[PDB]
Amino acid sequence: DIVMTQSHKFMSTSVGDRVSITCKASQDVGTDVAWYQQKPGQSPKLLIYWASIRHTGVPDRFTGSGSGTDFTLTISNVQSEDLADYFCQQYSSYPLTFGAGTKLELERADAAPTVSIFPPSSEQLTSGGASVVCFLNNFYPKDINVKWKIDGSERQNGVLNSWTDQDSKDSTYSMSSTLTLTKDEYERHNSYTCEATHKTSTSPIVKSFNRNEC
Amino acid sequence: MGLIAFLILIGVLVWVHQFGHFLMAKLFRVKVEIFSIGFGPPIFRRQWGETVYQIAALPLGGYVKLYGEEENVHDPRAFSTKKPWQKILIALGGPLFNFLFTILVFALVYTAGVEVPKYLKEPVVVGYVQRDSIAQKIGIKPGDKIIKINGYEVRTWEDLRDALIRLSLDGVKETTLFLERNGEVLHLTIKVPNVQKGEELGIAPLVKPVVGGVKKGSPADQVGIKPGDLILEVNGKKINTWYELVEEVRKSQGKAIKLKILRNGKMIEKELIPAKDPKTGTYFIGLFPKTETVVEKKPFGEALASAVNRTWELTVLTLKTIAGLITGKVSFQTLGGPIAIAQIAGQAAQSGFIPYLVMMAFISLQLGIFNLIPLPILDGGLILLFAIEWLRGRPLPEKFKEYWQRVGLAIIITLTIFVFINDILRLLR
Amino acid sequence: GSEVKLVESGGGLVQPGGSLRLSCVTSGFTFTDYYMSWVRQPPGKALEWLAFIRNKVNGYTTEYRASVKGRFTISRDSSQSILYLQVNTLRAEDSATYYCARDRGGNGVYFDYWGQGTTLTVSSAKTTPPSVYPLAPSMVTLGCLVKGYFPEPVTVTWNSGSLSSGVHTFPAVLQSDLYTLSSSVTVPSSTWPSETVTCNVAHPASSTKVDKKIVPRDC
Ligand SMILES: [Zn+2]
Repeated sequence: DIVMTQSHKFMSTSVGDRVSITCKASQDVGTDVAWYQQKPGQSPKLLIYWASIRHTGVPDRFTGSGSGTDFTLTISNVQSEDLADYFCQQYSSYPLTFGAGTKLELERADAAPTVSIFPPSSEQLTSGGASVVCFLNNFYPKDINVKWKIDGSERQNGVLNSWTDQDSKDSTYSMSSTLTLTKDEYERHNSYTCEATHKTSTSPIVKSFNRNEC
Repeated sequence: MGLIAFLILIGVLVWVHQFGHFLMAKLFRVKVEIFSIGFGPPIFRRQWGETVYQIAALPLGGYVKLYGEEENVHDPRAFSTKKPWQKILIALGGPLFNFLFTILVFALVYTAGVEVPKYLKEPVVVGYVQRDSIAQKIGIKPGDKIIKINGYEVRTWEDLRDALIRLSLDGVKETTLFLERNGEVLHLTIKVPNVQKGEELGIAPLVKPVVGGVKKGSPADQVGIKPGDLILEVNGKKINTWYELVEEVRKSQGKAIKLKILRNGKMIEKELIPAKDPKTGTYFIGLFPKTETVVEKKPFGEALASAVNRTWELTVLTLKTIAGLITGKVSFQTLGGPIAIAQIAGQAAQSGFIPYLVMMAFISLQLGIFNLIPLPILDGGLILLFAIEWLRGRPLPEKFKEYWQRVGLAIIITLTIFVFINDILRLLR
Repeated sequence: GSEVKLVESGGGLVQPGGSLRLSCVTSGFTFTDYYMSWVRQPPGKALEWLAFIRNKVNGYTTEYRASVKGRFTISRDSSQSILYLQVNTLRAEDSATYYCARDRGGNGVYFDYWGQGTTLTVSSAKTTPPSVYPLAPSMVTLGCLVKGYFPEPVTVTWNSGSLSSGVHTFPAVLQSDLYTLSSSVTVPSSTWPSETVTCNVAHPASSTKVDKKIVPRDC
């Protein structure tokens, strides 16, 4: 069927600037295209239809343009209430199809993450589990990669990395990584390291602890 | 042919305007010196008494110089010494001459016979409803006859189009629609589409199932479907409208199709494979519908009356467009710059000469309307200046005069550059 | 009159292979005059159109996505402005937020008003309360780890709501039919351990409300 391809999953911008969100159709759909906006926890809301017709009540800042396959949604003078997801939709042929969405990310200066590591608690070791946690707080941009080398050996297995969305107060990101092991495996090694590689530092920031020292 | 057609069109238009100015001026005992056509260095000039005619290089505009326009010259032939009302008449001569020219050429075209599609005059019968459109959504079955919208009572498709464009310009959204079928006037609440930007009501007129052309290299051309032949059925399906043939081809989606063609009195079961064209993954048959047109020739007096009515309607539409633009209803990108004039003139010229003439009439009317707005260094601003002087009884202050002229020159220049870059933007797409 | 309003009901947790009916209550507009649809929005994935139904003048005909034809059924109530959607043979891939929507009257169906949506979770996992473990070692960062619970959601506060600055609550992660979530807080070193810091975790699906004070360890 008809596939709506939004090449960008994320787009960076500042308040007062202009943003161009692109949308590519699998085949010719003419102008039978609509655009929607969805804020976190709220329902989508139609802004433009027929490529260029603004819906009633939509401010003049939202403009649509394009014909054929390379439709574009331009947002002139970006306001703060526009941090949301924007996606296209075609109704030239059935089935109706949507785009994957485009999230608006706010620009700000770079920031190195604050890394903290935590060993398993006595309660969990008593329960038969052993989780080691690494917090990476208040970094920018969101791109980061974490390795759990233990005593020099890779431990790709047992990682459950998780990322938050952009903070609504300082426009930064945070991430938590939990390495879950069995009690037998936790007691067979010494040093635990959460080396963090980020673009703000040519060499990765390293934080580690040894169970033998405690 | 296109560029020279644009050049001659702009030349005859500016010549008509400046000739109206010049004749009105000569009918009031004034001396004209400069008859410059366009701008730039004058390419060539010929002298005849006081009236020195010249033609210049760059034909974008055009202006005329008189004797004693604003100079403190007390000679009777000086334009300044003339009464304000005569000066107002001189100012109005240009647009008035343009309007007269437009009416005359419109009447001449009507008398010579205009070629219009036949469906534009037949009664409004909905021969085909576009799928899941406003007409279908409200419940307009095929074969229903529309008799009224809002509002303008409609009898012809042209009337329906005119009513729709007027309603779109007026910014009406919900419209009463009196539709007739089997003697039932079923009032409906239609939604007026913004026909200015392209969207339509999804109503199609009856079209006969006959082919007027075939693309060379198309599979239909290889099968042997020559243009000008009618088609009876498709795979035995009873079809009485060309749009139904279009629907059958659309639903074929590449399946082998057996067209029962009535080849001028004989039946041929032509076999075709209109597969999914790799250009768009769509059915391809490379056919052309047989458009039907009729030539109309109104009586000379009736043709003149119709031309007057059409001129009034077009003037009303242009005034409404201007009002919408000044209120932000219509974007600034719809303005027609000189390069757009050139491209549309070339399109009309390659289309023919009668379409060239009617487009010349329309653009002349547009120029006449545009030159009437109150604006310094425009054929409308001096009317305001002289009216102010007449009502107050004294001339405008000279420093204020210089300020007015300078700001007018600046605004005209900047708007010309803005429409120029708009023309380049249009050329880009 | 009242403005356009749509309210969905019928969501929740349902075991695989079951059946249920979702409902959409509408108000503020003539119900029989507009197309209705059941476009769905899965978590963190693109929208998937499911079906739509035409108006009264068009015979109330329906159109379906080919993947769900014979499985999903859309319909309207006979005497009320209520839209229904019957769903059977539920699988884990059907877990999503299901949106009811009113469409405009323009050319070709687009959706001019959306409901709040109702969330459906299809799984065989048993509801399980969480286990909360503290993680203890200028500005110092503490946190609480909630592990081994089902289903969502779980709410976390710090110091009964009085500690809100510097709180990062991370989205839950699923593993072996059990979720894991973590929360972090950053306090000045001059404020801990001189004053107590306790995290409170609520899991209404099992009527669980645990308080866990974070005390420092040996390392
Ligand atoms: Zn003039």
